Amino acid sequence: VMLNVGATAPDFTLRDQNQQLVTLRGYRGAKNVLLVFFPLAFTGICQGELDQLRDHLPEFENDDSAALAISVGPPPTHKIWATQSGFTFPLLSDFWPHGAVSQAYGVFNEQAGIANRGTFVVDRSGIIRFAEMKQPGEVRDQRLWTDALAALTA
Amino acid sequence: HPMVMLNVGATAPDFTLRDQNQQLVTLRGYRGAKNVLLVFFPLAFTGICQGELDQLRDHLPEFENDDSAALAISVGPPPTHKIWATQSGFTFPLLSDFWPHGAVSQAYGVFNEQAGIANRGTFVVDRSGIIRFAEMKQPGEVRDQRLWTDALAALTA
Repeated sequence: VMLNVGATAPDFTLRDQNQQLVTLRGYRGAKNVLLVFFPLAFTGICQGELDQLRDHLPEFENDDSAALAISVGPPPTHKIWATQSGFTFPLLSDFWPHGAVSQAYGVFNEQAGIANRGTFVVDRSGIIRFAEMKQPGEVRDQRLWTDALAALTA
Repeated sequence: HPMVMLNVGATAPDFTLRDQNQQLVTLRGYRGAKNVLLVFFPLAFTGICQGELDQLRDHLPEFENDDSAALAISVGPPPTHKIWATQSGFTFPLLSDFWPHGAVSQAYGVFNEQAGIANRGTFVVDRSGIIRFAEMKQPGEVRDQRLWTDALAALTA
């Protein structure tokens, strides 16, 4: 069961693609955080979604906002994918324990062992203000993400 | 799961895993036909693993022939192994010990519980399914492939 708007966003500490520790708590009081769970690196739909994030990165990484992509892949997988795709935003590894953060947000697929396509906006207080989960074959709409982020500044 | 690395004399645990093209590969399928080299590696796209599998690729005829087969195994899913294999020119099977995470690695006693990856374990399984060679190096150490071909050569015919 996916966490809803109004819930406290579970805290986490995860390695990014360069093996550096990134914590959700660190953004508190400073930026609104977009969390983009994705199932697997090197797949077509995931490529398309993170490409859109890359293409509009200034709307997601700025003085008001940050964006974190999260999947069960380990850092080396995310590093190569990021380098080859030109992703400069953090890709975080929910790798070991496998899918623990995804489970805490209620967006883990127990059967396949991957995160579903869940998206959250966490405000400066650590409260979830936006929550979506998409069905297969559909691509998430990035205009919703920027709109939700814009609504939490002005 | 065993508490230590499986050693020579043990039955090699059977497994069925997806290779980089999502095809099922089973250890049992080689029984009575070929000696099987099992190369556990921690992570795709890392320098040491690149070097080790490059060396395997460069000497592939000594590992894939009438007497021998070689399988590389790691916790990565097939799409990860597919891209790595295509870009590295690996034509041998890379198998996904992905979900359940590290289950086969644990059955061989070569799983690193702390990091959640396979250690650099290597086995030779003979035509009867018995382990005849067993080593375990840590993710920061490099293995000697001369030992692999030596062990395979000793089991021919």
